[PDB]
Amino acid sequence: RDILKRPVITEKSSEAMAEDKYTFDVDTRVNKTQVKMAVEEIFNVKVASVNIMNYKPKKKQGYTNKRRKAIVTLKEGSDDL
Amino acid sequence: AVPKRRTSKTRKNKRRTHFKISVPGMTECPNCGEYKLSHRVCKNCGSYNG
Amino acid sequence: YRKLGRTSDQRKAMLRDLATSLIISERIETTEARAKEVRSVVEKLITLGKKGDLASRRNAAKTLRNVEILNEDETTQTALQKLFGEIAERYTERQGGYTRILKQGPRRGDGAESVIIELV
Amino acid sequence: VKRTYQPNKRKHSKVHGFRKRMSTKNGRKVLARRRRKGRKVLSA
Amino acid sequence: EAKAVARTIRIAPRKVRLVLDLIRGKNAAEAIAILKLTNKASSPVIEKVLMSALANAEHNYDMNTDELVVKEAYANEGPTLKRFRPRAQGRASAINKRTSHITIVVSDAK
RNA sequence: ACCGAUAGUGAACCAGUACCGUGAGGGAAAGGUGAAAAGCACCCCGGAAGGGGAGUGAAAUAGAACCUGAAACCGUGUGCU
RNA sequence: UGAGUAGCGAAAGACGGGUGAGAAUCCCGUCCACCGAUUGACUAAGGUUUCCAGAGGAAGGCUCGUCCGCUCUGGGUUAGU
Repeated sequence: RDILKRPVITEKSSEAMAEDKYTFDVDTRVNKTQVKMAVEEIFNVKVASVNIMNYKPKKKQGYTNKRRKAIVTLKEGSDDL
Repeated sequence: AVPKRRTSKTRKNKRRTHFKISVPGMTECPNCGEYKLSHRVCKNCGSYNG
Repeated sequence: YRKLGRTSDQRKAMLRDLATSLIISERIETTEARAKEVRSVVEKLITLGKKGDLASRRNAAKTLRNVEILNEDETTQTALQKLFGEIAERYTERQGGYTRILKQGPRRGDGAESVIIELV
Repeated sequence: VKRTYQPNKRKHSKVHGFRKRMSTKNGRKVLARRRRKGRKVLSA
Repeated sequence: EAKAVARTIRIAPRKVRLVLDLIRGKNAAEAIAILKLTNKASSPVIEKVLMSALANAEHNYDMNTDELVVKEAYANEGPTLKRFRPRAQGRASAINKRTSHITIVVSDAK
């Protein structure tokens, strides 16, 4: 469903970890069980593992928004976006 | 300890009479052509010829 | 007869370090107050190296420092081996006056007048 | 020496927190005064 | 006569005026050597203002450097920066960082 | 027959906000280029900052630390002493 | 005004290369010196991006600064135990 917001494109994500792991930006109210079902339905893949982590607002006078990025490991299939 | 009276301009300018800066000892270098401190080494060329 | 704003224990180590750095490089920069005292300290180490006796080779080891010079590469002759060797064979006929001081003017940030000391 | 203020995250919310000012009529009159004045922070 | 101004320098005016007396009224060739071999913190800054005034004399106008003399040289006070240093027993003492305005005038006396 | 930026509401500015206190509370300073941005293309000194020309405009001793610019205070030159 | 006066917060540094407009203070190397029931190695409270890389020197750093816990841009925290 509409739980994925933005793919992450960085040296840590794109140059490395991109062999089999894909990083995304998810809603701030979803668990790792809802990210596995959403990825398969949209990308037609089979997910093997899913890690998640939280990020706090950063002062920039005002603060940037908080983020939540998850990393999914697929057993079979490739996104190749 | 503390000053009883403030200092006036007339008195302040007389004390600073000898508070001057010195003019260095400089001469024209035989080979460089620029000015040089006596008994030193020409910065421009590097020759002393003692 | 100078103290150089240091204690007796530091005024001896700094002199041992300045004498060894010169024998290796043959030309160094320092202040004027340090150059006029290191002058007499280095001129006596060459006097010992011109006698050649083993007794003199052991008295020079009390002031010299253990430092290798790879430039020569012939076993990386120690600082003490350079003396009694390359340096002892140059001033054979010269009796005194193995150094020369040169002025350069004050240095920025400190006001101290830099000097150049080298072996003649 | 030891100074008067030693920070403590939990003790600061239990004594001056929002939920403790609402448990008392006098505490509620504190938030009504800060609201009437236009403060950006009400409690804590 | 050509002029050059260096505005809002971070050196105290009293310290800049000490070197301005050594060059006021001298020649444009002997004033550069004096400023160089001197060992004051205001020499490099004052020298860069005199080099831009001699360049203005031959580019905007056309005057040969051989006929250039230091006519006027003075320094004025600029805005100050108010800073505070902590003292003993909870006291504070104000500190001033003063600025200067350097002006140089070269002329050929003709 | 009220005030005109130390005045008038604490606040003509994004003010119950900078800041101060464990807390209940206490609390400021800050308006003005020009009729029109037409906000100095380009050359020169400099690492920059800054400055001297050129140009815009009625005016740049109107160049954003920008209407008018008093006194204290700090400098340079000079007639008499 | 006092006044270019007091002070600049416990302590060992020296030289040779490199960078650059500018080096006693930044980088690399070799000697020397200090702690070692410890100035070493892990972790609660508290702080809340001070962490990493490239690029900067107006202000802050009681001097300097090419450097920084300072400025700009982009990054960094993965648990069935």
